[PDB]
Amino acid sequence: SFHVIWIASFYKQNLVSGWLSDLQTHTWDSNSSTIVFLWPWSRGNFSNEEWKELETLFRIRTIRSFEGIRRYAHELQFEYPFEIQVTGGCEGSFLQLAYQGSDFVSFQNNSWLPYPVAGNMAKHFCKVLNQNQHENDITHNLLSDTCPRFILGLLDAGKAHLQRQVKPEAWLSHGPSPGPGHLQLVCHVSGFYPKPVWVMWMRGEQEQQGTQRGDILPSADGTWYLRATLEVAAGEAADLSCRVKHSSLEGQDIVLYWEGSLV
Amino acid sequence: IQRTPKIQVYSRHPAENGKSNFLNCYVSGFHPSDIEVDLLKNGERIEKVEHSDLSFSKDWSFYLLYYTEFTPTEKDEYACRVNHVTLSQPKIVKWDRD
Ligand SMILES: CCCCCCCC/C=C\CCCCCCCCCCCCCC(=O)N[C@@H](COP(=O)(O)OCC[N+](C)(C)C)[C@@H](O)/C=C\CCCCCCCCCCCCC
Repeated sequence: SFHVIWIASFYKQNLVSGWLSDLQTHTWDSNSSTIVFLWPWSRGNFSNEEWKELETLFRIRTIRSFEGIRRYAHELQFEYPFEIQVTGGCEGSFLQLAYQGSDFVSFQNNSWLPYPVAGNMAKHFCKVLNQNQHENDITHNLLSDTCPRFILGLLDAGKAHLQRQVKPEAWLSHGPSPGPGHLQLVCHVSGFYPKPVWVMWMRGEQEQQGTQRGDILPSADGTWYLRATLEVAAGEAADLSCRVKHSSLEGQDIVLYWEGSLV
Repeated sequence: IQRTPKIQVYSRHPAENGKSNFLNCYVSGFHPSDIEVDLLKNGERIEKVEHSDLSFSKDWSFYLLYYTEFTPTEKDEYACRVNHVTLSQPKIVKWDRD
């Protein structure tokens, strides 16, 4: 899936960026008002001249959208400060808008529809958003025609980067908040790509089901990080190991052992 | 509805004194997007810190990665300090290392 997000904060700050899921591929420069390509392959198979076309509606619609929101704020009952977020793309296509961090309106086929729970405010917003049917037809074609064609070229162009395999490294430490009489064993796993990973504390071949995996967290170099912790009684921390499995290791698990100066 | 930031601090590589490394502070699940995040060395603010472009998750809450290159010594303590409208006072999360 590819999508574009828009973050607009009113008190007048504006951010537009494009994404392959977690991976940022495009940014919008306000000062130049240009589309910045974050990777060589971010251009996909879109000709250099076809890229200035896309920039045009991005030109006009980004600042017509930003401008449009503030004149209507009164009748729409938007009260300062507030934030609008938009996400749109394809996988199937979608375009959704939030007001103050909650679902507000969305684009379905050919028109903007209000979320029922969002109330009459969202209804009044849709009226404005739907006042020109042609502008809605352009939105439709961007999502069901332009976005699907783009994402194919993007994935092909980036295939090398996207299917690369980067091996994890791991290490053990003491965790900060064990209960009385207990230890917290921490197994850190870092530098892996792509995201799916397996990590467990073990006693020999027995997985320790007390193993608590944290969130998978990003690194600036585009790889991932994870902490897995185990609470154990201090008497029972012998013979424990942390075992890491990842696509990139081709069956050769990383295995680290709780001991040495750790005990 | 306002959402308070989750704050997670980690290094790119195992800590080894005298070896260059990257300290990370991942702040997520917050709303509104206005936020202030500092990386601290011995309670003092670290001057050159980078961050990712602001983004948001499916549930519309925002997230940012802050990071800097650093070389730890045995005497140094690092932390991430976060201020947000949801917070009575700046919240400080230490980098835990042995
Ligand atoms: C970093 C970029 C990367 C790009 C990569 C591209 C490759 C893939 C391409 C596409 C993938 C899908 C992207 C989805 C984009 C969807 C576009 C959204 C349509 C915006 C509707 C404009 C309405 C307008 O522009 N609305 C103007 C109307 O001005 P007007 O005077 O034309 O109205 C008169 C109409 N009549 C002629 C009938 C009288 C404004 O006054 C209204 C309402 C304002 C509220 C608009 C804000 C909400 C818009 C939500 C989107 C905003 C940002 C989206 C871009 C990020």
